[PDB]
Amino acid sequence: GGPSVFLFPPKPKDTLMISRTPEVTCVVVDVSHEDPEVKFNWYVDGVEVHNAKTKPREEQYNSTYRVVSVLTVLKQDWLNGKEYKCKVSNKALPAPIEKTISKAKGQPREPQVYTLPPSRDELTKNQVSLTCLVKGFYPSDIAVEWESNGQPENNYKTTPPVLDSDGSFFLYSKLTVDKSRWQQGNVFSCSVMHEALHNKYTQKSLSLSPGK
Amino acid sequence: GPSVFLFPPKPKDTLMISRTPEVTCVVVDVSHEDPEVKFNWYVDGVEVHNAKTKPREEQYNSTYRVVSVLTVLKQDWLNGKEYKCKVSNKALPAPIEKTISKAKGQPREPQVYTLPPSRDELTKNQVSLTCLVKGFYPSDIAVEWESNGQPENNYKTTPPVLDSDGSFFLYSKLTVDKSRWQQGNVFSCSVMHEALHNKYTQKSLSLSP
Repeated sequence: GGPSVFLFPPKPKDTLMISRTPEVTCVVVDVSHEDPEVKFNWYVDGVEVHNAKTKPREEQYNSTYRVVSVLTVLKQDWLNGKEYKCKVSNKALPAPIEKTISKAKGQPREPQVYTLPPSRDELTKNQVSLTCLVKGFYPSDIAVEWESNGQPENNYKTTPPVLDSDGSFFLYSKLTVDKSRWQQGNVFSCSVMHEALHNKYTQKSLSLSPGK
Repeated sequence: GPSVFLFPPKPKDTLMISRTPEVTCVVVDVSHEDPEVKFNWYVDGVEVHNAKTKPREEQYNSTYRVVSVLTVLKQDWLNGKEYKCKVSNKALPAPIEKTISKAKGQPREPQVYTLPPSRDELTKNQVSLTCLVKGFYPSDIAVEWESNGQPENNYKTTPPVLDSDGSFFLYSKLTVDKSRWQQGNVFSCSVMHEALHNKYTQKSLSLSP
């Protein structure tokens, strides 16, 4: 068998928020007791860098060590499609293993962001479903959040990004509210943030203010 | 051994009156040098064998792959029976194992609402009709759109998401020319699921005053 490697993207939000700290995480699992010593080499765009903070060789419950490496990463670099390569070496593995990871290749595409009121059929229930459609973004990396009057709303769910037919991605996120809350016309709002949005953030609202 | 992979039947195949629900056991990483794979299937640990093994297939990097298929009664799956594929090959260590069956627990019936394009999305030359299916369990479901009882082709359905009450939801997006929205054509989200009365419901959607 032998040691194997995994390369982990930064979180989209890290990637797009003005002070957050984007990281790439290269992990080795199955690192033997007999040959426990592991070498990390990091490359940015084929060229070696040296700023990754390696972490205390943690031992596991099945006779195995796992060591993690965390290169800190400049938002511009990521959004610019640098490639990040993890090179792991073990005394007990013929050649060393390589993982490379980057943002997805292609022209970014701007999300359209439409909020949707719940069915006319659905009013009778005592909970309601507030719908946020996001379509035509590229790449699939995004973050969606709901709120009302400058406060988070934590009863929502978003599907994963779905590969549309014109090559782009759409996705829905559903926030569920006690129906009263929608009787009283509390404005609710869908705050999406993506790389190809201007200011990488837009947000849309909804209440039902009908008749006059 | 190497790898082995059990695979459920498609929702649709199990909810529709005369489909053939089958289960699939792909073996991947079989070596040219010794292949000749065996297969022993069991429903609830018993023994029948209405199963016919695909003759061995092909490669891409000098590596084989085998498959087999067992036709299955649409009630046995729905009632819960467990299904095992004992791929019975020497190669490396010993006989491999995989199990599969339906999600256990009480079928809950799909809420189904059609949502109409937003005021805004109307400044485009294609529009999107939404179909929300929520509150169902288990996740095996199937969704289609239609007009004049002829199927709509340009749509995409999200996979099922675990909601906060242990149920699923998914949305389905049908995408039409803004023009067809105008005329007043009716479009049908057509959902199939075991907890549905008749394993089928459908909602109409139109431009209403």
